[PDB]
Amino acid sequence: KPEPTDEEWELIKTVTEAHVATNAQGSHWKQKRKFLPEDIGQAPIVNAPEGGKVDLEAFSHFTKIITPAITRVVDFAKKLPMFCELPCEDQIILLKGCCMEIMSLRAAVRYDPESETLTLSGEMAVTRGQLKNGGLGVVSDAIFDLGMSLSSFNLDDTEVALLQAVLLMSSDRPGLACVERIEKYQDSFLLAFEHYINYRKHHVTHFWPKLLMKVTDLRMIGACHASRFLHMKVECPTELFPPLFLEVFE
Ligand SMILES: CC(C)c1cc(Oc2c(Br)cc(CCC(=O)O)cc2Br)ccc1O
Repeated sequence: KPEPTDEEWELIKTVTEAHVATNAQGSHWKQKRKFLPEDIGQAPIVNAPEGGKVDLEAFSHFTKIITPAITRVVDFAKKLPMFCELPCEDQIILLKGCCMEIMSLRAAVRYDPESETLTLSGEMAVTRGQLKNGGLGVVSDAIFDLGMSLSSFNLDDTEVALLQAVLLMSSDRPGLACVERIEKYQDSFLLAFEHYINYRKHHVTHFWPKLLMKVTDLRMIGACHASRFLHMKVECPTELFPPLFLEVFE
């Protein structure tokens, strides 16, 4: 079980700092978080079918905080030398492809079993129902279940940062030009990640294989969100969609 090489530590230091600098965690979330009033997302008539409707008030609060979150994903990627050297067209495709995947991971690692909330951008704590009714539908359930599941992993900033890099460098996104180059970058991240894991010595058998399953869960959330986005455009007024929100998931 090899630990990271000297070159891998350099990479690790790079991605970790990149993540830390864009994860909005200077003044830790547990203390900074405000709980979205229970009133918001609350259905007035219990017996009216939920169907695929969207709570527009909840939706409004979410699109308000989502833009600065989207920008942090971009800044994260833009702090990686490998990414920066990719053609702009590929950069765009990779960002549109992993944006939700990374934001969902960042929210999932901030799951709180006490209140049963996910803390978004380390500032707004929301419940399963709020995020569900507010527009995500079952994707909210997926993110919360993932959050619950990660709680025992004890993932540090390096491991979260590495997961983000792996998702960022996905050569299977439709339309990519530098497929080979992107895959090579992912392999380098994957390898450095596996070695960091061995170095960490987590007390759990097959931790690496299990971590990889979480990446798969995030890929599913990402794609499922693309679908839920189309529904939002149909259920919500065009005015509640910020230009950045549209540009990234268009
Ligand atoms: C607008 C609709 C409901 C909507 C909501 C939505 O919820 C989130 C998540 Br899962 C994470 C973060 C940031 C986490 C962070 O970076 O700390 C912010 C937000 Br608003 C994601 C996509 C989407 O289309």
